[PDB]
Amino acid sequence: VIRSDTQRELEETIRPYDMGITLLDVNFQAARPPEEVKAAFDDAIAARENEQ
Amino acid sequence: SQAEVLLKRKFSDRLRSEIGRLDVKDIVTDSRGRLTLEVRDALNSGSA
Repeated sequence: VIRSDTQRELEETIRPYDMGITLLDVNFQAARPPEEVKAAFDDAIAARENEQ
Repeated sequence: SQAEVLLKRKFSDRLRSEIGRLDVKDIVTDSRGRLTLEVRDALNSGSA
């Protein structure tokens, strides 16, 4: 959904400028949390392992 | 390039749906050309 809506918004935004560029494709790469909470997230993963 | 990109997008969406339908054991133990054949004949036709 994020990729589809991003592509739609990007082509709609590009259209008024009337540049020669045609939007071939937009693809999602990563949705990581910020670095300050990366420790909290991977600690949650470690706790999930630590239970077993 | 444009055709390759379109193929990537369509196949990725179809495979994501199919692999979301199944679990890890069904896609790891016994594929036997079942998920892959479904993806192939869903690409060659308008099946969804």
